[PDB]
Amino acid sequence: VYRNSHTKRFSCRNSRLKYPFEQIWPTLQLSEDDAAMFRRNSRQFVVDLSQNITLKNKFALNKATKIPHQDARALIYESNLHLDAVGEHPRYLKIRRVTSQYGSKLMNVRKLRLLLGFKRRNFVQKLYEHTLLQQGSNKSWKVLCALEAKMNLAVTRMGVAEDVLEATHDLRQNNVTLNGSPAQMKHARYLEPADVLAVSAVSLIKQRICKGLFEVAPNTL
Amino acid sequence: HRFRNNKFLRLEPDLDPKVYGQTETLQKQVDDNFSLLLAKHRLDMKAAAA
Amino acid sequence: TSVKLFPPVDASYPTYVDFEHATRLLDHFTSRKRLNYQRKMIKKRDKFQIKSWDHHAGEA
Amino acid sequence: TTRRRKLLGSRYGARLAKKNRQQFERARVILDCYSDEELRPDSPPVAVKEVTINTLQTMRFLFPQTSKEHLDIKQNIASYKIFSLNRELLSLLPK
Amino acid sequence: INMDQYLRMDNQDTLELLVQAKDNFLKKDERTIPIPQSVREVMYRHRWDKVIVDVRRLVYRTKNNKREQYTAMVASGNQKGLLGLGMGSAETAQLAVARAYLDSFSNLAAVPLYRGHTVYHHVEHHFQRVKVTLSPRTSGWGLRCSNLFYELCSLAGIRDLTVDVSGATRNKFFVAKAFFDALQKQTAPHDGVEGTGVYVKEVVRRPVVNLGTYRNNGTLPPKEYLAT
Amino acid sequence: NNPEDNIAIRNAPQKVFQLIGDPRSGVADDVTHNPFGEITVEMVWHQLKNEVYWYRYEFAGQTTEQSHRDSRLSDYTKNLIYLLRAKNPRKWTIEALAEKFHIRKQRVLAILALKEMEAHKIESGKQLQGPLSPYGLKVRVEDLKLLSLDPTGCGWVEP
Ligand SMILES: [K+]
Ligand SMILES: [Mg+2]
Repeated sequence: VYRNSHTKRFSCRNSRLKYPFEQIWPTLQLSEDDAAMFRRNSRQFVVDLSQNITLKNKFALNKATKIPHQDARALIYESNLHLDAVGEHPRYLKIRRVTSQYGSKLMNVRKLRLLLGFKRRNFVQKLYEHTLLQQGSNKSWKVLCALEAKMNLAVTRMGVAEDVLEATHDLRQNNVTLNGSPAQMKHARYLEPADVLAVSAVSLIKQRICKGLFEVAPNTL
Repeated sequence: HRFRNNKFLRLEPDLDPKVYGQTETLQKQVDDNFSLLLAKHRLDMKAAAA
Repeated sequence: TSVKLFPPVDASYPTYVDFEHATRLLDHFTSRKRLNYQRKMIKKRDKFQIKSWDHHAGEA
Repeated sequence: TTRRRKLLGSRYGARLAKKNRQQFERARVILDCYSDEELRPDSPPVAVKEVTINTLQTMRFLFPQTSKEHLDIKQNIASYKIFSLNRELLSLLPK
Repeated sequence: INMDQYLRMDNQDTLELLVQAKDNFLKKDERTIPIPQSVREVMYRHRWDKVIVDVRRLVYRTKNNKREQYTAMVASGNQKGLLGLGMGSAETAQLAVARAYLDSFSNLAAVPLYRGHTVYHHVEHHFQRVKVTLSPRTSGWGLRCSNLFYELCSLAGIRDLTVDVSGATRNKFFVAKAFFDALQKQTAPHDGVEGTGVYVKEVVRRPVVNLGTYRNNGTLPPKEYLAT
Repeated sequence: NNPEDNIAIRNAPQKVFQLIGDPRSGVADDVTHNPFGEITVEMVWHQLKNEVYWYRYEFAGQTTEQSHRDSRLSDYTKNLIYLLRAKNPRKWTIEALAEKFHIRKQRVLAILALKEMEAHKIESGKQLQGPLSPYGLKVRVEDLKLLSLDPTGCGWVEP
């Protein structure tokens, strides 16, 4: 599978956006043309107001700062005739059908695979089955906890890797230890609230961070 | 004061960290302070002795 | 060096994730065989027990 | 073809006890190892006398104001540091 | 593109935009937007969502050709405790959907819910040649229902429930109507409480499952029943 | 202990007692809404050069405020916790330190472990070498006094 969909540029696809793709890698450098393509999902033109508005402005118009996590879907992908689509005749407003769920559900499962570092689907399925047996009342939060308990994602949170993909390579090279020794079942285990992570390749990681921030370091000491 | 910009009356500019290194620059600053104190003892001894 | 403290109370990701849509699809492919094995092993966590070594068919 | 030596790990406390026993004993008291009955060591606890800290941020990063409050904090740290150096020097000056 | 202007627009106050948008919407005629003015005012207090239920095509034959007519149903509701169904007919599918969407705002109704996430008790309703059942679940359990009812639950705000529908379900207008009527047959603890002379107190009691479920999972029920 | 300058007091448990009916003839608990909160999401950042959006999920977003302060305590505060524990373990228990600095007990113990490891490195001679040597301070527990902001306004007094 030497496909373009396995590269960062085209990793994520969303059919409900004006530009079908979506950018999720915070360290990817885009060209001028690529940035223009992605920018079409951020700016929209309003007829009556005769202005361009952004996605952030749309949230402010709806008075949305902290909302139930299931309600953000209706804001990102839908439009309203009284706030953001004023002046458009109702005949030309887009309303979804019950037949679009499958595309959305498949897309979200693809996102979980991408965040974990291009994992296989069976990997995600077993992760979901694991949470079904653990104690807890809210199913949604149990899934979130499982993602955080993964070792490679935790290494990314520490701030020593550019992204999850780089963190995974570090584990294969044993650049990070668990409780003083290299981890066992590092790709399959979950971290516990008392685990300790340390860097064993100190020289390598220090060079990585210094080079990354060399240009943003001040010239006066 | 004629030396408006050179407030500290320095003879050489501070080393650039991006070229000589942060550690080298810090050591240079420490050496500069010691030189000023040493130069003060230098002048007094010469004046007293000669 | 880093230390974990407790189950997370907040999290941030560089994208919006719809957990309900993800789990609704995954609820269609669940295996009762795999779940039953996990249930049995939860009751046999202690190796130093007589009841953990009875006669049964299969792995558990 | 790797020249990197194989790494077999060990817990931090395990290595410390073999390198510096005094530091290991001090850490146990600080980390509250004598409160739980199950984990309480048999050896009696040792009293803590001296500790070491890093003050780089508190001196050059955290207190920029010109008020007396910020100046006093920096002066006290500087004065205490000089006392520590002088005590070490006095131990060596005598012939 | 000018990045400085892009940044300025992104981080801006939207009060001016809100005032202009509200004035334009409220000043439109009743032909293009037949929503009553009173409803328009409330539209700025909540966030709304809509979905198409079904579209049907009817054919009428004549001497020479056939006349096609479309009918659609659209459901809309604010995220918490508001839901309405609208029906519209037009010569084209696009027009029928638009008329149904506008008609939904004239049919908004309140939906009673226990704590705003589930139902008060078990409900069984018989709309003509359709049967719908609703079963309450503990908070956070999730939704177990068909795709159509999943969309309807999102609009009303229902978070935990089990729905089962059977019978003649070919016509989706009846299925949606049956679901709407079932929600309106609930009873609340505060209905005429003044005539009881008691204090109706909420209590915490875990629900149970049947004996077979315990046996298959190899688990036990609450100790209050196992006492022997 | 005023809500204006005490975020902790603002983020405090709420005692809920709501009723519907007539207290003289009949009442019932109000169970028409959820006043205990739910999981929320919020957009935090937008990078205009790469078109990247950041979303933050909070378990108790509707009943808490400024939760980001707990994990971003200054280095001065952490050193103060380390010194207080060493000075008097009998009075400065994990419970007392957690209450003093408005953090959890797990965070208090984790901070102590990391500071202890750093101290060993400094004593061993692995950190703060060369020009930065003067910033490694050895402190005797006896020679330590904690000042208080008793006088209104600027000024710290010994007692
Ligand atoms: K796959
Ligand atoms: Mg069925």
